[PDB]
Amino acid sequence: MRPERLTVRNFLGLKNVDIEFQSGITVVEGPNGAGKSSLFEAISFALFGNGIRYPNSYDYVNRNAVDGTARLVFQFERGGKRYEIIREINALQRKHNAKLSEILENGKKAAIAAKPTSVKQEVEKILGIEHRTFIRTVFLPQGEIDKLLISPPSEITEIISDVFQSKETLEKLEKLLKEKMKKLENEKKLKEMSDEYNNLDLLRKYLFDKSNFSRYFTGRVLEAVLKRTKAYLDILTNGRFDIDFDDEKGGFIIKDWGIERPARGLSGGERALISISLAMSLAEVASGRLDAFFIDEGFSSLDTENKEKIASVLKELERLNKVIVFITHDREFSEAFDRKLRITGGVVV
Amino acid sequence: MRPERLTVRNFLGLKNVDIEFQSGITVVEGPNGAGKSSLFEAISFALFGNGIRYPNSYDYVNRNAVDGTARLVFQFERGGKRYEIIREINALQRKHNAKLSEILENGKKAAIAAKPTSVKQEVEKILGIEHRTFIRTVFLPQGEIDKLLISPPSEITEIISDVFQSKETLEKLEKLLKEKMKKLENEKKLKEMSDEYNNLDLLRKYLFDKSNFSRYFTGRVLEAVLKRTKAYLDILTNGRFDIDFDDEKGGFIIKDWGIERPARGLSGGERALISISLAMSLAEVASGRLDAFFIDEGFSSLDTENKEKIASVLKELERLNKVIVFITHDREFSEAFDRKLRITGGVVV
Amino acid sequence: MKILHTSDWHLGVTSWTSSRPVDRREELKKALDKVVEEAEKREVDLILLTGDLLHSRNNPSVVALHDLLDYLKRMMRTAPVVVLPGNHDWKGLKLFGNFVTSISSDITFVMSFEPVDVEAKRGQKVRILPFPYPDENEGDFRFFLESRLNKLYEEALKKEDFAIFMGHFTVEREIIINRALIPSVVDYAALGHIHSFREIQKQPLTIYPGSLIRIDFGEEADEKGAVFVELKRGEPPRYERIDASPLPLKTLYYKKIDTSALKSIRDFCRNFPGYVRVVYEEDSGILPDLMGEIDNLVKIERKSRREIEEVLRESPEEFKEELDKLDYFELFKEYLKKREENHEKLLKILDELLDEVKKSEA
Amino acid sequence: MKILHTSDWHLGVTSWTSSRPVDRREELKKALDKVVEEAEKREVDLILLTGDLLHSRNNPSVVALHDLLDYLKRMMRTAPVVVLPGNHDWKGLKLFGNFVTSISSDITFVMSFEPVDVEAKRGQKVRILPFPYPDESEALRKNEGDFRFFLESRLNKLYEEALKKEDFAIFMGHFTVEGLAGYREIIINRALIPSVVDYAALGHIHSFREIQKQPLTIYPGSLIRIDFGEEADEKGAVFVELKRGEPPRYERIDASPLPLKTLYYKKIDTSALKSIRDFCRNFPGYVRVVYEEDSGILPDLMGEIDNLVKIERKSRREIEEVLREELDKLDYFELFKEYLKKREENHEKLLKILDELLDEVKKSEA
Repeated sequence: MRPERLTVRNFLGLKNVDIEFQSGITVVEGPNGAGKSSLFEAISFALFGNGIRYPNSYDYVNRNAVDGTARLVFQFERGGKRYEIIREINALQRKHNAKLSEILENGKKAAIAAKPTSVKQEVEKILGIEHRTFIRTVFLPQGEIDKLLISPPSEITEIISDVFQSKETLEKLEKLLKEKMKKLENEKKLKEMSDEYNNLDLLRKYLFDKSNFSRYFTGRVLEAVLKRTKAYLDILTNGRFDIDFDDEKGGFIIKDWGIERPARGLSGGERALISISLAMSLAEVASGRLDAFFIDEGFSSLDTENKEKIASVLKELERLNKVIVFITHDREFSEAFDRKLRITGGVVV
Repeated sequence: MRPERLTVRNFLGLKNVDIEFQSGITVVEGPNGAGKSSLFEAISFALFGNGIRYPNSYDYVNRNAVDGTARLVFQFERGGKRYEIIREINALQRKHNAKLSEILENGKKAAIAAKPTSVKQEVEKILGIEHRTFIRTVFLPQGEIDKLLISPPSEITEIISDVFQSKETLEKLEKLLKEKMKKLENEKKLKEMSDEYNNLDLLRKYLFDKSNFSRYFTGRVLEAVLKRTKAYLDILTNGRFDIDFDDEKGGFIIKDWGIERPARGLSGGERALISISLAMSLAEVASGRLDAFFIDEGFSSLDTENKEKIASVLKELERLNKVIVFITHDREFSEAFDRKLRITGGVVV
Repeated sequence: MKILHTSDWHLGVTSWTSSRPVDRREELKKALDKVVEEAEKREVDLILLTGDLLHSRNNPSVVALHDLLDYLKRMMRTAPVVVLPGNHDWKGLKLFGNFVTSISSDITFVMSFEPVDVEAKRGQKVRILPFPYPDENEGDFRFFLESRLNKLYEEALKKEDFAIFMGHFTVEREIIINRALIPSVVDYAALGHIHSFREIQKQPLTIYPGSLIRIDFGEEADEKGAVFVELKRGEPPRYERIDASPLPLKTLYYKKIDTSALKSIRDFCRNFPGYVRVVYEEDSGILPDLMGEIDNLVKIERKSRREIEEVLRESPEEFKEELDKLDYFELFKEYLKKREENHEKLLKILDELLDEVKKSEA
Repeated sequence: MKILHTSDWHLGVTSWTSSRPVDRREELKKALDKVVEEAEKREVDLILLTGDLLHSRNNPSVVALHDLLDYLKRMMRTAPVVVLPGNHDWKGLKLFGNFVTSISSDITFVMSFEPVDVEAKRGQKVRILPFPYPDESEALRKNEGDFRFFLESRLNKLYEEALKKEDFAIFMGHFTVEGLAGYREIIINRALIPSVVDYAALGHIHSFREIQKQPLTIYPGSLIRIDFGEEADEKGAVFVELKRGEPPRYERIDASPLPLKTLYYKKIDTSALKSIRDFCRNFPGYVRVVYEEDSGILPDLMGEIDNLVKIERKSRREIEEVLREELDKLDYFELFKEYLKKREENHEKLLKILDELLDEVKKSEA
């Protein structure tokens, strides 16, 4: 979606921040351990209700404020009609409130959900993105992005696996199906049992085998992700880079001017642009078009001189018009982005 | 002829002059009334013994010297063999001497005549030029030359008449012939008388009729003088001026570059060159080729500025190689001729 | 009758003299060769020449003239050629051409707005309607041009078999001409003076054949070659395009020349048969002598971010548009249903297993 | 067969550019016209062009080229023309001519020492023995030995190829025959020219000159008087006629181009001025006045007299160089005797009586 506004108070890592997302690419930075990582957590908790750091909702209250509630509002366009959501949560009171009021053209908010459980259902119903997927989509951790790029084919099919579906759910379906077969094998009626066993066991085998469904599913990403990755590498690179995928080779084989080339050979800013592009392509082929992205700096030890160069080459992302915000930790990356946002000591300076 | 030397002493207008003629034009000038006009008279006298100014030989003695003789020698080439003549004449003594001694290759003079009457006969026998013609030939008076040029046809035929023959002789032949006829008319024998009358009277008429012979003679002047005049106007004018004569129009037709033009239109130096050329042509058609000429300045009142210009244009006459001497009276004409000869007070300075 | 038409040639044209001079003559001959060879193999009846046949219109090199006359002969060997030289071309080429016209039937230089009646290889009576650059004040010029068209029209109607219009101008100093102004009664309108091929209209069939070699990078995306038109009485005009095969061009665009950029340029130029031009925006050195090293790197420029985006054009297909997002199981639901005779049943037991796991989770 | 031979034209030649520029083109066309017209009326079989057809060999004007090709066509309309261009190398003109040669029978540019076999209007088989200026560079070292030996070698070659003729064999050459007034040039001995040729058409010399009668060698010369150095020349082409049974015969066709006249003066003065004015006013051609002694200051005759192209100053020595007797004396009495001898039946009868009268006047005087 397009995050327009996000007023956070006493949310973990934050005390009182007021952010207004604007067209282009913003970059938030502050003293390590506060504001930067925590700010996004807040946005992902305003939608459904479950962040990504803690399981229990109440744990998301700032340590600096005890017995105090944490309020956070959030406006966001999605489908041509902007919505607004404000949840509050107090550890002491043991009570959590919320409300998904949509903002009308008239300027008056309309009710859609009262309980936090209702706001979750409604939000997930908007653009068919469950919290599980949302966490693995709009938030792109630089470390995992760059890794996906120069990843092997086996580790790649894995990445694609645990982004469209929970590994746990698959294992549970596994065990349940195996249990049903054990039940059948142990036990007119006998013919119906043999029909059920064979049919349930066959489906099992179809879903279970990596060679078939698992193989096809991976294709969608290569046939869909690449399809879209190419377009990104064109609008950002002026038709210079064009990548594809191949098992025979390492995996994501990348071509520069029709000529393939090792991804390690590329400069940092190229690894970044190309990697981020593929990443948004995967994120979007899984969750539809996205109008925003959160990327945090990875600060690989040998990546410092590049930090200033990478900043210049990534600036091309602004051409996509998406709301792209960087969650950098180092000042050198933070500097070369006209639009800056520093968060010191929980507050914004 | 080619006068080489002329030593005059006590000859009228002169006291003691020694002249040595040289190739090209020669100009002699001095105080008016002496040397200039008289010098030439002397040269005419040395040959024949008559001169021009006076009839009686003795009158040619200088006034400044009385009871004294006048001696004059004269060398002159004529026919490839140079001659020398020295006459002396004393008024008091009443005796005149002469001698025509020819100069040999050896350097020794040979006798040809002793008496002045003998030297005259011998000289006239050389180149068949009688004193009568010589006076009207080698001596060209500028006044008469220029006049002959722009002369009418009647006055022209006259000029040609009294240059090839004495008018007096013609008149005398006239009267004698008329007397014979009167004799016959007044008086076998009668038949012989009638035959003589008719025949003598017819010849008479042939001579007399200006209509017939006198006319043909005039033709001789046209056919031959022009013939030679053209050549002179070519060697001196570089083929610029051509002269022909037509009786009806009046004067001598003059053409400049094939285009006729009034002679009055020409500059002084052109009138001079053209006129002198025609003059030498007449003089030579009457007396054969001449290797010398005497011309004296006419000093027409309006001719002064021209005097200096005419001098420059007449200098072309030097190209003929003839011994041409000018007897100028004014200094301006005298100056622009490299070769000068001044005669002051009878002597040469 | 069959007609092979070739646009401007630009013989003896030296490309990129400001950066790295390249003698196109070799390439230009090879393309002409291929074109002429196609004309012979196709046994055309008439050959048309228009536009700038010589590159230099004020001082053609001797060799350039040699080549022109050379190919004029090769051309005539196959079929009668008609040349319409534009006024831009040098004058001794007009007096010359006129002289040859008179001593031959296999060639004809049209150089006046007055029509000429040529005769094709197979004897077809073609009438040429010429409209060259008016040789030897703007409102009267347009009036003058419009009048000539009225003239060409009247003279076009009086045709015998075919009537081909030939023109040297720029379809709407240059001469602008409205398409409507061109005679409609002509069987074909051969134009020239434009490097890039452009089929103006189909009635009457108006074509710019364009050059046979990419003269500059402003036309790296062009197909180069002649056009083989075919006029028949009973049926409408039809025309193919003959590909020249001339060396290709490629522009490499960079944000800034750096160690990576350099390697990219080197790697590309090394495997590229044509000529390369690198363009960049951000200041980048201090650049090494690429031309000195890379012998086929003809030009290095610096387009502004505004200009590099304008010239690039738009390629928005399959972008910024909605993408069919598919979930893992609904794709499973789909893969199974397509790949088995009876799916509905497996589909039903699946949703039941899903319901069972969902419930046993909350 | 009948042949019209023409010598260098100098098309688009501007005369006297240093004093008063005159565009000869008009006049030059009129002469060419008269020449071509005579060629047609005479129904010639072959037309030969040699020498300098274009005035400027490094940069011919467009018009000059236009005129040349114009008359080349008019020429071909009457009979096949063969052009031998000499020492001329502009804009690959030689290249032009070569191209047309190949596409036509009515014209043939010979531009190599190698013989070519043309064919006349009436079908006569003419073999051209060419000898142009030489292409490429011989070099300084080869000219003294290479240059004469090379020329000799060419002639030996043309000879051998001349013997192998069919009907007629015409030699064509662009050079200066040794023994002329001299006006780098190529000197060639007359003996060196092939004797077996039926005619040797030369060029490159403004003034007409019949070198020899065997083989008939001719310089036609220009059609207009290009400068005053040729005011005494007749200008025009030459119409030669070769037959098998009989020896060559040739007329001269008078072009009749404007005439020139040099007026020579000793000094320009009031009379001179009137003379110049009077002459130029009645002279259809161009005039040059030359003088020696200075008459300056001089009036602007050129500004007044529009046909006074040049005013020069030749030394008395030079004016005489460029410009390239006893007289009988007769006495009056002799002329008289002569007259009485032709204008009457019997002369002597009158002379006897006349001598008696002369004797009587002589005696009665001394």
